[PDB]
Amino acid sequence: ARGPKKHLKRLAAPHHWLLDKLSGCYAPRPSAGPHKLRESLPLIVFLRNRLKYALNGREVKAILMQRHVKVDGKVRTDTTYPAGFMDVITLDATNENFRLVYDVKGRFAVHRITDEEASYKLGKVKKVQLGKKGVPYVVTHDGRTIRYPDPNIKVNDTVKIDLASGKITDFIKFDAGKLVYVTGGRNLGRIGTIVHKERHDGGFDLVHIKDSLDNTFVTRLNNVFVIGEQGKPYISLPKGKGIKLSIAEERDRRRAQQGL
Amino acid sequence: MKLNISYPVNGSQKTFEIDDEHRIRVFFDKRIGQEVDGEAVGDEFKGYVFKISGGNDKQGFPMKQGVLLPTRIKLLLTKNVSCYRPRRDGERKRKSVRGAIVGPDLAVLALVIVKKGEQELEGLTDTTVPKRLGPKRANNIRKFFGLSKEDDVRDFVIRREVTKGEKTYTKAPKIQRLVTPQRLQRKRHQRALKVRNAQAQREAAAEYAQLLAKRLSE
Amino acid sequence: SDAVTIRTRKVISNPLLARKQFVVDVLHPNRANVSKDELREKLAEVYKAEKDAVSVFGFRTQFGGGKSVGFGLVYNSVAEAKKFEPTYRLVRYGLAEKVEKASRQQRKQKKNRDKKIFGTGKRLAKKVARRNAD
RNA sequence: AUUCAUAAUAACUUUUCGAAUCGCAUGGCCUUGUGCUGGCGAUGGUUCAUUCAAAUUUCUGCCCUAUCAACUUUCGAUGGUAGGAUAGUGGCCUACCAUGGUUUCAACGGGUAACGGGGAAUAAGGGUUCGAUUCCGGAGAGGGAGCCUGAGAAACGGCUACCA
RNA sequence: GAAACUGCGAAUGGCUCAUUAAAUCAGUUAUCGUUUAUUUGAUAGUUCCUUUACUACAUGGUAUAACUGUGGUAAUUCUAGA
Repeated sequence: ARGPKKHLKRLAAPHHWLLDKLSGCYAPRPSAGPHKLRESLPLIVFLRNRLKYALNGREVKAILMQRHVKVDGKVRTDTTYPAGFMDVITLDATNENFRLVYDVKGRFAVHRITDEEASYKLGKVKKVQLGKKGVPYVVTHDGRTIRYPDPNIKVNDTVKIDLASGKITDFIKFDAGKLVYVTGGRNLGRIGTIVHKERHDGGFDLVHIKDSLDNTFVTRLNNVFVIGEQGKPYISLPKGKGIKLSIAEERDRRRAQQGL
Repeated sequence: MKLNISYPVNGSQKTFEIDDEHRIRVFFDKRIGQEVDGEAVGDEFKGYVFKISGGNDKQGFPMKQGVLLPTRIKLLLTKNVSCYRPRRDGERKRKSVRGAIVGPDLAVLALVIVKKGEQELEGLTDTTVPKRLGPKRANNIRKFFGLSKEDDVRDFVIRREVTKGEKTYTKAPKIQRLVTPQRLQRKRHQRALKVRNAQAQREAAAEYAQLLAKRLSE
Repeated sequence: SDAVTIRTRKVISNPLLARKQFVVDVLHPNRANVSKDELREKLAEVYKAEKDAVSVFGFRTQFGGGKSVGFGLVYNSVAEAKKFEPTYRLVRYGLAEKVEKASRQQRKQKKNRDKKIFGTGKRLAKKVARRNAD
């Protein structure tokens, strides 16, 4: 096409933004960044399509010009920034400490955290590599890069890096028993266990998972995201917990929790 | 034709109307940049000598240096070359143009005086036209007033007074390349940060090696 | 003109814009209408503005009438309102002056005309004026 | 899973890079220079990674036609060796060598009033017809070829030649 | 703060569907077969010289527009000299 696309149409946007068919032709086209745009969420969306603190991109960009935001400990003023999973976002003037994570519906759940735990996030490890000068370095799901880690970290693990210094802290491996978040697909948002792994060398290893309800479900390895140990979340969890109700049970909860 | 001559020492420029066939013929067969003594062309110009600079044809098409064969021609063109303003970058374009060479197809021709003759040329030689700017860079000022490395040019600078309707005020340029305590602070920042970060990375690698030593100890 | 049960629903405090944003629900049962400026007055009268930090704009009436619904804002600092809110509402409220600018195609024609003239112009000018003189 | 990552060694380089750049600020300490230090943020820059992409690419899949049964290698058709060229693999191209490759499980050719798909209509089921057109992908900017710029174009509301 | 120089972009978008019959295209792979402006994260003590009478580093140089004014052309997003 003689070049990349600086545009995005509505009805091509991610369905998990809960936008409308209508209100125009075009849509925000997330900028470059750590989070892949289908995997991501814009600032305007978190605000204007999840918070309703504002209406228009005018108001949004005005707010960002006021520098009202940090993101993982840093301001970012692009309306089309690609926010995403396990981000940390904090507001000062309202003193809101958020963290980005899906619903069990796979929708980027509004999970408010405290001032602490807006002091730590996780990074699942994409690759660890013997960088040059013999240096070891390693990168994360959220587009960062660190050197001199703990070497016992290995691929597919996660780590509790701190936030702003960087600075890996104690971390979590991948073996039987651990606790997990799901980051893609039909089981998206779900939470469970390691119960076994179906290693398929050459490609597409899978992981059998079991939620608290002994609902088993098996997923792609790459969508795996360790989050602590079983009965031991290293973070704060939203509502729903990746427990994956039936629509029947959901209905039941609607009509029941409705009333009084 | 008409003749457009400059006296660069004054900054003067002046046009004349030269319709004597015989005096005009003195320039045929010549090219740009050749020198010619205008004594044949006027006792007023006796002793004067001029270097051929340029000319336009009877339809406005110009000449150019090294573009021979005294006629009109289309050439493809680029940036950093006269007779053409490239409009968007990369653009290369064809245009017509007249030859380098003197010929009767030139309503106008333009020169610059090389050497002054005996006479004076009133409108051009008499008037002394001023240069529009002075130096701007500090080193330019330094050469311009014969200043040392130390001489503190700041006061030497030119200023231009300007009246409001009554309120007069001076205006002057803004020195670039000037050394300042800020620039010194900047290099200070840079140097300090460089060696600091180096030693930071050094000790980090040290801790890493320590851990590694324990791993083999175990 | 019997009375008005105006109500303010869905109240949010917005420190990152320094405003209170809510939904106006008017029960104006046998009047006709709404009249935003009257609303402006009652709304500074019930939260606090000194009217002009309050903005209101989606005030459609129910089928049959007697009720209208819109959105309402009350900002902190009328100056802050005057910097954040857009100018068409300020002119609607008389709190600003709508600029008298030219039509789009006139501006465009002008741009396309000036798309030819390299540079200052006034030296294009002294020579087009001389050559035109003769 | 690698001649990977990376390191080290000996040399090479019309020598790449390593900040002569810009805005807010003003601090300290004396050996009192204008000393030496010293914050905030702005833009740039090597490599790596990421992101946005792009390019090639595996497998399966298409309407009619045998009144197209043979096709493919003049001049690369299939493959090998080496080389160039490319961002880069590759007959992509060039050299030498081979004689292979496809085909009734329909090739090759021809037609299509053929851009494909998402889908639309029709309604038992099974199906039939259409789908240029609000999304995705692809091609084109009167027809063709070439090309600079630029990370990215064979651009066309950019250029060059021809044809109309 | 006109104007211009510099920088970026103008290759997106929008329009149409002529071509195109394993070709595009759908789904599905792959790059241990490649490039990647931008965004983001990190990333730079060594740059000199037969190594005492050394070499702007408190920073080194021109070459040009914008500008001047000389002008040209039936005519243009034409442009010449100084």
